[PDB]
Amino acid sequence: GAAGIDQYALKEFTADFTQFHIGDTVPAMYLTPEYNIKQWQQRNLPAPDAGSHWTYMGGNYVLITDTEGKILKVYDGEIFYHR
Repeated sequence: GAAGIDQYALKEFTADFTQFHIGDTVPAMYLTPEYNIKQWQQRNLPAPDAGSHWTYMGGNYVLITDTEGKILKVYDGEIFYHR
């Protein structure tokens, strides 16, 4: 198996009474920097796309473009406790 981060890599979920997939868009409620985890290097998480940030959604970390908020990537929250 993998023993890294791919084990926490989803493809899709529901939060906020909204279903999403790789390539959905978030609402503007999560474009705000109030959820922007710039603090991703002191984590197992991968480096963001070149115009996006990691966002704590409903117990999952989504990557959203600051210029669209396409759901570039999604990981589960459990990657936060991983070592």
